[PDB]
Amino acid sequence: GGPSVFLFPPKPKDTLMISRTPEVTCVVVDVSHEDPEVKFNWYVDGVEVHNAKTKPREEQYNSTYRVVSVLTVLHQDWLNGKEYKCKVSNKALPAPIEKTISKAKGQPREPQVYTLPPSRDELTKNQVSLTCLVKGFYPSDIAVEWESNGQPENNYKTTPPVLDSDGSFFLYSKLTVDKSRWQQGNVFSCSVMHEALHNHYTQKSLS
Amino acid sequence: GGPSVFLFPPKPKDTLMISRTPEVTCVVVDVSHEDPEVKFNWYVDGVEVHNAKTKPREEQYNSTYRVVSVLTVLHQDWLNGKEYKCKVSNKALPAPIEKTISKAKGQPREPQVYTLPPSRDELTKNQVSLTCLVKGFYPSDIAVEWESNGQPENNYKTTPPVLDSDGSFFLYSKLTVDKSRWQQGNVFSCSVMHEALHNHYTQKSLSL
Repeated sequence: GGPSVFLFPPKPKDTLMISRTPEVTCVVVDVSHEDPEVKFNWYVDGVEVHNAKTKPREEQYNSTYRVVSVLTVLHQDWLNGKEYKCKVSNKALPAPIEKTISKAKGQPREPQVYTLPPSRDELTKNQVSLTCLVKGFYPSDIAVEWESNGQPENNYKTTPPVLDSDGSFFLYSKLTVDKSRWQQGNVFSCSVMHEALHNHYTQKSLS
Repeated sequence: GGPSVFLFPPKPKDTLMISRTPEVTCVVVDVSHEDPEVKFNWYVDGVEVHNAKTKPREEQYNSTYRVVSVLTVLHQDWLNGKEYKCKVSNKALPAPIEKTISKAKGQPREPQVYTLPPSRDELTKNQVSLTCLVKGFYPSDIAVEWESNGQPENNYKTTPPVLDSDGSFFLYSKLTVDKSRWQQGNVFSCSVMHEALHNHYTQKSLSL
């Protein structure tokens, strides 16, 4: 039994902001302590490229090693659905393992965002749930946050995007807060970054 | 050179329904075309057992073989945290590879269920979204459905369960329907099956 390879798309946030640096990540696990050297090759649309950085192998913690390589990407390339391929070679393995990823091809569809106040029954408990629904969007690259009066709240969790039946995606973000904060009528807002949005941004306020 | 072994827990839906057949699945990858024969042993709490079925080895794109073995389980056994152990033997490996799994243990915590009507803005569109939130539950095995006046609606989708920050889980289910249906005040209901619930069931109704 050999090693394994994962390939992570850039952070959705990073591709949508000029100032961020969108990167693709080749990740390699189960690396022979005996043979801990690893060859990374990178292909952007079949053409090989050489600007990838390689990260200090951290012990994967049971004689095995975790080896990560990072390629920066061009925003527009990734947006254009450029196909990114990482190839891993090692002494402890038959043919080098190859994985490709890409911004999934198809119709960009702007998401619609809806905010949902707590159930009448949550009012019982000292902490309540404010729900943000985001739906009808394609492709699934996306980023949701929460803030109130300019400031981020971060006691929120957001679900992974989901294939709806009309071929588009949706997900929800839930933000948990003290009953009080809401009873006041503080105004919270759900904010969404996605390509098919104008300026890649929208935000929707709450109650 | 080598093969590998994965062990998958039954489908959450299967354990919670009497009529379904909850199974555990030993999966074996990277199998020598030269030596493609594989011995499966099964242990439910140290005691070996013999009712497992074995699935036609399907080839793989890279020529290698994928071999799967399936054990049915007893709902109550799985619920009680019975430890299930698969042992795989093959010529192409020294000591047989062994994996154990078991229903994740921790405080079973009963879920609370909250239903949420569409946003005032959905009322624009001809179809609207009725949201069922289900949270604070552990373990994550769970099943959510929708029905109205006795009958299932199935134009719904449910999100995968999610680690909340208090170490418990939650998810949401979204049911999509024609504005009208809702404007009438048809009563819809979200129903949830989960162990930590009394009779493993609860349902919560929806709106004016």
